[PDB]
Amino acid sequence: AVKKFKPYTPSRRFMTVADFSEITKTEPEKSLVKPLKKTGGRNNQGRITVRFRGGGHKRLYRIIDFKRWDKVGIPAKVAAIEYDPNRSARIALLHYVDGEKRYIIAPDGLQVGQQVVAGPDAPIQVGNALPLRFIPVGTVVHAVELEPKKGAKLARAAGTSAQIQGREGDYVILRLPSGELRKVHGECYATVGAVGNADHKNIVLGKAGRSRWLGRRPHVRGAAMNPVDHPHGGGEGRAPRGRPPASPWGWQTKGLKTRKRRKPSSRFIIA
Amino acid sequence: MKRTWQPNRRKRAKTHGFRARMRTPGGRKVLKRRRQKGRWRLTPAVRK
RNA sequence: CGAUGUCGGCUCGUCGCAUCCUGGGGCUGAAGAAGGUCCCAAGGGUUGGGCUGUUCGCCCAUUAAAGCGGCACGCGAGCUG
RNA sequence: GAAUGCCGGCAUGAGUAACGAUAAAGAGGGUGAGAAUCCCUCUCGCCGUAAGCCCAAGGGUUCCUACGCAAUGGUCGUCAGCGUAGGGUUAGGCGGGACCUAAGGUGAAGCCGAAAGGCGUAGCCGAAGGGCAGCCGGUUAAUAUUCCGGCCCUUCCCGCAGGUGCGAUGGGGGGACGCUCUAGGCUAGGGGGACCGGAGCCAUGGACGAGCCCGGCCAGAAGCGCAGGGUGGGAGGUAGGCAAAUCCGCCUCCCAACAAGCUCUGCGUGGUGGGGAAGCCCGGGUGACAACCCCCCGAAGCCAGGGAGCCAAGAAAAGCCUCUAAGCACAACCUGCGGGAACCCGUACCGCAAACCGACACAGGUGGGCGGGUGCAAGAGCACUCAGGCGCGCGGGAGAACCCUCGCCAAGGAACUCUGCAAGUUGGCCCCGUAACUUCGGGAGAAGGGGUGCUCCCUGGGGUGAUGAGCCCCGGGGAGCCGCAGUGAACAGGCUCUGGCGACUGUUUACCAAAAACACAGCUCUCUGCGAACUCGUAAGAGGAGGUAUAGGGAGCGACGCUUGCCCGGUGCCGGAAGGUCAAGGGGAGGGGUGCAAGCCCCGAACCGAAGCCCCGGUGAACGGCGGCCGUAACUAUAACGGUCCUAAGGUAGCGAAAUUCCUUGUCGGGUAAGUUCCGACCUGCACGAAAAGCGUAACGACCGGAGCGCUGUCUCGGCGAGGGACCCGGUGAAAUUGAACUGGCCGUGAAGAUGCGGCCUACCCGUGGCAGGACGAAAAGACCCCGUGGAGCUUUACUGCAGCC
RNA sequence: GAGCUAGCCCUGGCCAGGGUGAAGCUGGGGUGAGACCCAGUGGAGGCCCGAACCGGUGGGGGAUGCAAACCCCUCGGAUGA
RNA sequence: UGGUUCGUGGAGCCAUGGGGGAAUCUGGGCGGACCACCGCCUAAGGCUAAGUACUCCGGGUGACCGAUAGCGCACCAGUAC
RNA sequence: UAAAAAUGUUCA
RNA sequence: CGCGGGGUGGAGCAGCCUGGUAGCUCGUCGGGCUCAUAACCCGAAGGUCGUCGGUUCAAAUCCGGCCCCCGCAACCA
RNA sequence: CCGAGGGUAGGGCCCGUGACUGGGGCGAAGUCGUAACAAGGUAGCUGUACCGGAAGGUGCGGCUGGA
RNA sequence: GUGGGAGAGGGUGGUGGAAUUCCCGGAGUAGCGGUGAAAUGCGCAGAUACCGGGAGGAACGCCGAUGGCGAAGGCAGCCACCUGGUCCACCCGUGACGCUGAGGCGCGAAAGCGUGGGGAGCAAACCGGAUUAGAUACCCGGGUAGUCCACGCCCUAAACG
Ligand SMILES: NC[C@@H]1O[C@H](O[C@H]2[C@@H](O)[C@H](O[C@@H]3[C@@H](O)[C@H](N)C[C@H](N)[C@H]3O[C@H]3O[C@H](CO)[C@@H](O)[C@H](O)[C@H]3N)O[C@@H]2CO)[C@H](N)[C@@H](O)[C@@H]1O
Ligand SMILES: [Mg+2]
Ligand SMILES: [Mg+2]
Ligand SMILES: [Mg+2]
Ligand SMILES: [Mg+2]
Ligand SMILES: [Mg+2]
Ligand SMILES: [Mg+2]
Ligand SMILES: [Mg+2]
Ligand SMILES: [Mg+2]
Ligand SMILES: [Mg+2]
Ligand SMILES: [Mg+2]
Ligand SMILES: [Mg+2]
Ligand SMILES: [Mg+2]
Ligand SMILES: [Mg+2]
Ligand SMILES: [Mg+2]
Ligand SMILES: [Mg+2]
Ligand SMILES: [Mg+2]
Ligand SMILES: [Mg+2]
Ligand SMILES: [Mg+2]
Ligand SMILES: [Mg+2]
Ligand SMILES: [Mg+2]
Ligand SMILES: [Mg+2]
Ligand SMILES: [Mg+2]
Ligand SMILES: [Mg+2]
Ligand SMILES: [Mg+2]
Ligand SMILES: [Mg+2]
Ligand SMILES: [Mg+2]
Ligand SMILES: [Mg+2]
Ligand SMILES: [Mg+2]
Ligand SMILES: [Mg+2]
Ligand SMILES: [Mg+2]
Ligand SMILES: [Mg+2]
Ligand SMILES: [Mg+2]
Ligand SMILES: [Mg+2]
Ligand SMILES: [Mg+2]
Ligand SMILES: [Mg+2]
Ligand SMILES: [Mg+2]
Ligand SMILES: [Mg+2]
Ligand SMILES: [Mg+2]
Ligand SMILES: [Mg+2]
Ligand SMILES: [Mg+2]
Ligand SMILES: [Mg+2]
Ligand SMILES: [Mg+2]
Ligand SMILES: [Mg+2]
Ligand SMILES: [Mg+2]
Ligand SMILES: [Mg+2]
Ligand SMILES: [Mg+2]
Ligand SMILES: [Mg+2]
Ligand SMILES: [Mg+2]
Ligand SMILES: [Mg+2]
Ligand SMILES: [Mg+2]
Ligand SMILES: [Mg+2]
Ligand SMILES: [Mg+2]
Ligand SMILES: [Mg+2]
Ligand SMILES: [Mg+2]
Ligand SMILES: [Mg+2]
Ligand SMILES: [Mg+2]
Ligand SMILES: [Mg+2]
Ligand SMILES: [Mg+2]
Ligand SMILES: [Mg+2]
Ligand SMILES: [Mg+2]
Ligand SMILES: [Mg+2]
Ligand SMILES: [Mg+2]
Ligand SMILES: [Mg+2]
Ligand SMILES: [Mg+2]
Ligand SMILES: [Mg+2]
Ligand SMILES: [Mg+2]
Ligand SMILES: [Mg+2]
Ligand SMILES: [Mg+2]
Ligand SMILES: [Mg+2]
Ligand SMILES: [Mg+2]
Ligand SMILES: [Mg+2]
Ligand SMILES: [Mg+2]
Ligand SMILES: [Mg+2]
Ligand SMILES: [Mg+2]
Ligand SMILES: [Mg+2]
Ligand SMILES: [Mg+2]
Ligand SMILES: [Mg+2]
Ligand SMILES: [Mg+2]
Ligand SMILES: [Mg+2]
Ligand SMILES: [Mg+2]
Ligand SMILES: [Mg+2]
Ligand SMILES: [Mg+2]
Ligand SMILES: [Mg+2]
Ligand SMILES: [Mg+2]
Ligand SMILES: [Mg+2]
Ligand SMILES: [Mg+2]
Ligand SMILES: [Mg+2]
Ligand SMILES: [Mg+2]
Ligand SMILES: [Mg+2]
Ligand SMILES: [Mg+2]
Ligand SMILES: [Mg+2]
Ligand SMILES: [Mg+2]
Ligand SMILES: [Mg+2]
Ligand SMILES: [Mg+2]
Ligand SMILES: [Mg+2]
Ligand SMILES: [Mg+2]
Ligand SMILES: [Mg+2]
Ligand SMILES: [Mg+2]
Ligand SMILES: [Mg+2]
Ligand SMILES: [Mg+2]
Ligand SMILES: [Mg+2]
Ligand SMILES: [Mg+2]
Ligand SMILES: [Mg+2]
Ligand SMILES: [Mg+2]
Ligand SMILES: [Mg+2]
Ligand SMILES: [Mg+2]
Ligand SMILES: [Mg+2]
Ligand SMILES: [Mg+2]
Ligand SMILES: [Mg+2]
Ligand SMILES: [Mg+2]
Ligand SMILES: [Mg+2]
Ligand SMILES: [Mg+2]
Ligand SMILES: [Mg+2]
Ligand SMILES: [Mg+2]
Ligand SMILES: [Mg+2]
Ligand SMILES: [Mg+2]
Ligand SMILES: [Mg+2]
Ligand SMILES: [Mg+2]
Ligand SMILES: [Mg+2]
Ligand SMILES: [Mg+2]
Ligand SMILES: [Mg+2]
Ligand SMILES: [Mg+2]
Ligand SMILES: [Mg+2]
Ligand SMILES: [Mg+2]
Ligand SMILES: [Mg+2]
Ligand SMILES: [Mg+2]
Ligand SMILES: [Mg+2]
Ligand SMILES: [Mg+2]
Ligand SMILES: [Mg+2]
Ligand SMILES: [Mg+2]
Ligand SMILES: [Mg+2]
Ligand SMILES: [Mg+2]
Ligand SMILES: [Mg+2]
Ligand SMILES: [Mg+2]
Ligand SMILES: [Mg+2]
Ligand SMILES: [Mg+2]
Ligand SMILES: [Mg+2]
Ligand SMILES: [Mg+2]
Ligand SMILES: [Mg+2]
Ligand SMILES: [Mg+2]
Ligand SMILES: [Mg+2]
Ligand SMILES: [Mg+2]
Ligand SMILES: [Mg+2]
Ligand SMILES: [Mg+2]
Ligand SMILES: [Mg+2]
Ligand SMILES: [Mg+2]
Ligand SMILES: [Mg+2]
Ligand SMILES: [Mg+2]
Ligand SMILES: [Mg+2]
Ligand SMILES: [Mg+2]
Ligand SMILES: [Mg+2]
Ligand SMILES: [Mg+2]
Ligand SMILES: [Mg+2]
Ligand SMILES: [Mg+2]
Ligand SMILES: [Mg+2]
Ligand SMILES: [Mg+2]
Ligand SMILES: [Mg+2]
Ligand SMILES: [Mg+2]
Ligand SMILES: [Mg+2]
Ligand SMILES: [Mg+2]
Ligand SMILES: [Mg+2]
Ligand SMILES: [Mg+2]
Ligand SMILES: [Mg+2]
Repeated sequence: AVKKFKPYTPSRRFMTVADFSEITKTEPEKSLVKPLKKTGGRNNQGRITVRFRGGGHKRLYRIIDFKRWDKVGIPAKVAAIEYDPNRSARIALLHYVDGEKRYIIAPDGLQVGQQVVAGPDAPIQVGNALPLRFIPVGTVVHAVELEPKKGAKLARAAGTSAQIQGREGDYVILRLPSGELRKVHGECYATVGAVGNADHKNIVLGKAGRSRWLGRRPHVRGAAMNPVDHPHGGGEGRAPRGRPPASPWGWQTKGLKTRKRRKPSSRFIIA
Repeated sequence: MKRTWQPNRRKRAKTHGFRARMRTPGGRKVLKRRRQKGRWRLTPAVRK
């Protein structure tokens, strides 16, 4: 829905915030081996290796189950649906019947008190996670593994989803949320349905700060940076790049295709 | 106004310490000049 | 050039005469009153504003008149900047 | 003798500048060889969210005491943070270590690197974080929750008695936690009292007066009250806690639930211990066997992991409970009571400062805690002031110019000036009352006003009490009094109209620039399918991300509104399994050197040969680019229309002498007495123009421009006055500079602006206060300019490489 | 050499008192149900005044300084990038 | 690619990252491309004094200094600062 | 579902 | 002052570089189609190549001198 | 105490005027095309939308006031 | 009220095939395309034509009618769910409870606007090819908004019988 705010202060007239209904009932995270200390600094060993990171709300990590194929066929009651500050998406707290509880990325429509389960056995309904090969062609699914047994790595952003286009051999073919068209192993597991909280794309940070809250430091164009600093830098007072667009490292930044030509992954893709 | 030297005894031993020098191969190679030169202090004097 | 700090303003001036004013004077196509031109004469005077950083100008209101130049385009170990 | 040479010494300026914040001093006693400067006393002024107390860091004996003053003290010194000597820092419960983990460091394994070395698992190290047992008084010249007195705790080991399956570095629980706003009880703290306890006091007209003055506490186990925090009990099953568990987690069900009980803190009380003014008499006595009570205010602290709302969603490990495993149940833990045992390190003193950082007893810098009273609405603000600490280490006089800091000014009133720069007016609270414009929030504290003291009477609410007196806390209504004046002192905006640029809060050139610059939400392009792209690294590895296209990186543009046109010829990037070209390599026609030869050697043509370039197309919020000349309408003018040339296409919308207009103070219009600035227009726009965005835009702005009103020394035009210097006396006593000097004017001459040459004219010798024209005055071997086949940083379709990528 | 300065990481601390008055609630009105409009309560805010504190805007002093960036007056922000 | 005087040069020899890859003396390497004679020597394991270098230390000389010289230190200097 | 085709001064 | 571009029928442009030959489009003139006008069709005329010389046998063309045209530059203190 | 009016300040209604600018009416024989009235030589008109010297053109839907 | 009937009335979810375009695979050649005629364009880097396989969007042929429903705008594959209006018979029930309707409220083709998505075909603007004295038109080859969906606006029309 996104809340809006009355213009009683600018920066806060364009501001909007998440609809927080779908969550409630649980906001304190499930301590039980669920949070971890989350280490959190911009660079690597010494040097900053991603410009413009830092500051921004102290934040805790929810370890979430990304490969549901452990507790196979074990069913599980969804306890609630909460907020995870390490993702755009919502995560739901489920309780399996083992007693064992795990976090999982919470697809659209998933409502508290649902039974839900993983395996091939499983029925094609939201929140249930099957090996793609067992999933009915042209249904929407999410949190797809890529190479099987290597976990979920596709479709996990707020309101994204891959759809199936049909099989061919051991591989099924999915349109990823980018639109690309990847042959994917049927043995890859994937929980059905769209990731929801898709009103995300709709929110407006509004002020300079807010951004900071998420620890995104201010950013500076190449211009206004001296020539030593950057391609675009220099010139007596505001000047049209210079020809042509470049990263402060030297590479064309409009257009110049980047992936490895000779990569093996090529020949599974098509889009 | 806040000047350059702002003493801190922990920072002094940690930085120009002895165990401090001996780590780095450059630091060992300090002691050498120092000791060969006949300094009375191979290390900044700062007590606890 | 092992440096004589540059425009304009302000302060303080001083000197020249090819005198703007006042004082003399000869012509006049000088009736009178006004003027025109030239000669002698700086002794002393030679205003206040609007515009522009301006010197310079162009305006407003006056005035006997509202002179023109030199002094490292006088004057920053006096000020401004 | 010369190198702005090197070292040392000593001169000059100079008995000059200055003696480090304009908080301030005076006198009488002492001590002494001598003291405005040391000791004492009485006045006076200054600080008091302090220039006052308590810590932390740093310093490191500076602390105390006895002797001293040569030098250190910008003067003096009989003083000292100074010299000499001697004393002085006492803990099982405070802080740190024989406890824990954070970032990070190290690092058995393991991986990597010519070497030196670099990563890195477990582990260990690592703290103003978690954990953990002391409160109050007394003593010393100097130490103490460290000695002592009282009251109260903590662990270990051992012994005795009574209870229980005890038992791990392993399992689970717990520790455990954001921001903002608040509930109720207390406590710290504070204000009163006609009460209690006290030496004294009526002093100058009056008052023995419920008068004045001073003080009416602190700690304290068990037990008990009063506030709260934590908390459902069951019985079965169990595919989870890498199940070893009756523990946790899951289900299923007799009970119970804006509770009760158990339990843990806070506060009150408490056996009892301790403290106990003013004043007066020499730190001690006395004030005493002191009094040690009642009411009111009341926290930013305590009960606290309490509650509510919000999103950007908020440490870890140990101690601490609990569960079982090996093992052991003569073990062993658990609960009482006893005895014993309890180490190492810091305890001085300075601590917003003369004992720390600034070479100096440097008007600078320095984290945490307490920070009293009264009044001004409140408050850590302001004025005075407790306690407590200060008068800042050179003084005494004189009162000129001039300088600083400050007060007042007739008439005018920005006439000053680059600019009202500076200063002034305004200025708190309460109540009226407020426009265009607007994204409806704003613009507003718009503007423009009125009130603002004290006295008496009447009257409305609340908190504490008991609904009733006090005690505070918010009011409303009448009359009256005094002044030039009532936030009568101090701290508290000048206002408006209209342009430019940037939306806005924010950021920046530490030491000349805070802005129209950077950033900013938002907009678009582009890359990246995830051992992602990209970055760092020789690599291992790490960041990206314990993320995954509603995700990440790069680029530009910059809220929002309305929009963002045409050309891909060229450069770039994207797409083209045909072609041309192309390097090794394949291939070997054919040639050559040698040997008597088998042979061994050389070169070597077609042809087959990648990327790259060529070629073909695509692509502008990719780099970029978006013309000329001549003619034409029934007045003249102009040119809807036409002709022709060139281009890849030839600037559209919207702006326009504009932060862009040279000619230009373009030409009209407005404002003014007068306006090269400003505002509004026109528009041969020398050189606007659409995301290096275009045109607008409410609100914002220590931004830049124009105009009013109000008020003023800014000015006409100056004047008077205050203090701090300047001057005089005493004390201490520098500096740059300096070829030597017995260092006048003019007219000249001279390397072309002479004190030093010529002629002439003036001119007794020496200082003090002033002024600054000259000594081409000082200062920096000119920053500008040129030169040096001098040097750097930067750029690119300069050359040659290299990393990287193909 | 990051014991100054710039950034980031872990862990603590600090921000008097005022002034506006968002959403949510609660009540009343409205409608077929609504949207919605009124009061009261409520404390939102890179909100406002204003210390502390963080800055350093304009002017004056200072310029062998108290100081190798200081002092006076004035001024920006001050629950937030 | 390096080494040697050898900076591709007629460039061998000695090393050796990459590719191919023998034989044991009718076996192999060299004598500066390359063959033919004629000679030299024996690869792909290792050790080995002496003559050579330096002098922190001791000794002896000095057409060496004699305290702004001689070592930075003739002196409690690699100190004070 | 039809080919290429503009124009005609004023007043009666 | 500098550097470089251009004056060619009435209008706009070609022709000059490697001298002999001036071409395209429009206009203009005659003639057609129509009833007329345009349009269209058939025909033709029209140029001192800015100018003053000199090179050549020959110059729009190659060479210097001016006259107008148009652009670029004019900087540092 | 009211109190005519005067002064200060900020509003609202109206009239006149203003460089410049928008479109309109009207004025015998100016210029450019000819959109419309006969399938007016692309049937016409229409609401909207963009574009163009100009009538106008085209897209989308509609009418018939055409076939 | 009772009992029956016809209908593209509306909203929602699901679904079927034809055709167009593109991708892949196969086969096969030199032209395809388009027009009044041409050219632009496309194609021997292997197009057009034919076969197979896949994606995607929009619209729904035959029935379909001079038909039906709706208050209007408007409504046409098929299925199901939710839901409006309407006609008939039986003459049973209430007792004039009625008609109209300034305001108000609601709906309202197309184009257009906002936020997301989607994009096969078509197609304002725009480019090119022609046609013409000029063509910023008509015809041709391309082509972006838009056309489509959700939600929120606009709310006009020869919204005409
Ligand atoms: N009044 C009519 C409206 O205005 C215009 O009409 C005005 C003009 O267009 C029109 O001008 C015409 C012109 O159209 C036509 N082709 C040629 C004619 N000579 C002109 O005539 C006009 O000008 C001349 C003087 O030159 C006058 O004498 C004459 O009266 C006048 N009508 O004359 C009108 C002025 O009188 C619109 N064209 C018309 O469509 C519109 O409805
Ligand atoms: Mg490191
Ligand atoms: Mg930026
Ligand atoms: Mg710059
Ligand atoms: Mg570049
Ligand atoms: Mg560069
Ligand atoms: Mg520029
Ligand atoms: Mg550039
Ligand atoms: Mg320390
Ligand atoms: Mg010079
Ligand atoms: Mg000199
Ligand atoms: Mg004369
Ligand atoms: Mg001026
Ligand atoms: Mg003069
Ligand atoms: Mg001068
Ligand atoms: Mg000066
Ligand atoms: Mg001078
Ligand atoms: Mg001078
Ligand atoms: Mg000499
Ligand atoms: Mg000197
Ligand atoms: Mg000397
Ligand atoms: Mg002197
Ligand atoms: Mg003097
Ligand atoms: Mg003096
Ligand atoms: Mg005072
Ligand atoms: Mg005395
Ligand atoms: Mg005082
Ligand atoms: Mg210490
Ligand atoms: Mg002492
Ligand atoms: Mg003594
Ligand atoms: Mg002494
Ligand atoms: Mg002394
Ligand atoms: Mg001493
Ligand atoms: Mg540890
Ligand atoms: Mg390491
Ligand atoms: Mg600790
Ligand atoms: Mg602690
Ligand atoms: Mg003490
Ligand atoms: Mg004790
Ligand atoms: Mg057992
Ligand atoms: Mg047990
Ligand atoms: Mg544990
Ligand atoms: Mg409370
Ligand atoms: Mg207490
Ligand atoms: Mg009291
Ligand atoms: Mg009393
Ligand atoms: Mg009494
Ligand atoms: Mg008396
Ligand atoms: Mg107490
Ligand atoms: Mg209780
Ligand atoms: Mg239970
Ligand atoms: Mg086990
Ligand atoms: Mg007590
Ligand atoms: Mg006593
Ligand atoms: Mg020990
Ligand atoms: Mg102590
Ligand atoms: Mg102490
Ligand atoms: Mg302090
Ligand atoms: Mg002092
Ligand atoms: Mg100090
Ligand atoms: Mg000091
Ligand atoms: Mg401070
Ligand atoms: Mg106070
Ligand atoms: Mg106050
Ligand atoms: Mg104060
Ligand atoms: Mg002093
Ligand atoms: Mg005056
Ligand atoms: Mg007066
Ligand atoms: Mg003036
Ligand atoms: Mg003036
Ligand atoms: Mg107004
Ligand atoms: Mg305004
Ligand atoms: Mg205003
Ligand atoms: Mg700004
Ligand atoms: Mg702000
Ligand atoms: Mg600066
Ligand atoms: Mg500044
Ligand atoms: Mg600023
Ligand atoms: Mg900047
Ligand atoms: Mg925008
Ligand atoms: Mg990670
Ligand atoms: Mg993105
Ligand atoms: Mg991006
Ligand atoms: Mg910009
Ligand atoms: Mg192009
Ligand atoms: Mg290109
Ligand atoms: Mg191209
Ligand atoms: Mg290519
Ligand atoms: Mg070859
Ligand atoms: Mg190739
Ligand atoms: Mg034309
Ligand atoms: Mg203009
Ligand atoms: Mg002008
Ligand atoms: Mg311009
Ligand atoms: Mg004018
Ligand atoms: Mg203007
Ligand atoms: Mg521009
Ligand atoms: Mg553009
Ligand atoms: Mg641009
Ligand atoms: Mg801009
Ligand atoms: Mg603009
Ligand atoms: Mg600001
Ligand atoms: Mg500003
Ligand atoms: Mg004085
Ligand atoms: Mg003296
Ligand atoms: Mg001379
Ligand atoms: Mg002489
Ligand atoms: Mg002389
Ligand atoms: Mg003198
Ligand atoms: Mg002088
Ligand atoms: Mg002087
Ligand atoms: Mg000089
Ligand atoms: Mg020089
Ligand atoms: Mg230079
Ligand atoms: Mg050079
Ligand atoms: Mg730092
Ligand atoms: Mg209601
Ligand atoms: Mg409300
Ligand atoms: Mg604020
Ligand atoms: Mg503020
Ligand atoms: Mg302020
Ligand atoms: Mg202040
Ligand atoms: Mg700063
Ligand atoms: Mg100054
Ligand atoms: Mg000065
Ligand atoms: Mg301030
Ligand atoms: Mg070599
Ligand atoms: Mg080899
Ligand atoms: Mg040999
Ligand atoms: Mg040989
Ligand atoms: Mg040999
Ligand atoms: Mg050997
Ligand atoms: Mg001797
Ligand atoms: Mg020596
Ligand atoms: Mg001697
Ligand atoms: Mg020496
Ligand atoms: Mg005509
Ligand atoms: Mg006619
Ligand atoms: Mg007529
Ligand atoms: Mg020509
Ligand atoms: Mg011509
Ligand atoms: Mg000829
Ligand atoms: Mg003819
Ligand atoms: Mg210049
Ligand atoms: Mg009255
Ligand atoms: Mg006419
Ligand atoms: Mg038509
Ligand atoms: Mg027509
Ligand atoms: Mg027609
Ligand atoms: Mg018709
Ligand atoms: Mg239309
Ligand atoms: Mg138009
Ligand atoms: Mg068109
Ligand atoms: Mg139509
Ligand atoms: Mg094919
Ligand atoms: Mg029905
Ligand atoms: Mg529509
Ligand atoms: Mg539009
Ligand atoms: Mg749309
Ligand atoms: Mg088409
Ligand atoms: Mg025609
Ligand atoms: Mg078309
Ligand atoms: Mg509509
Ligand atoms: Mg009809």
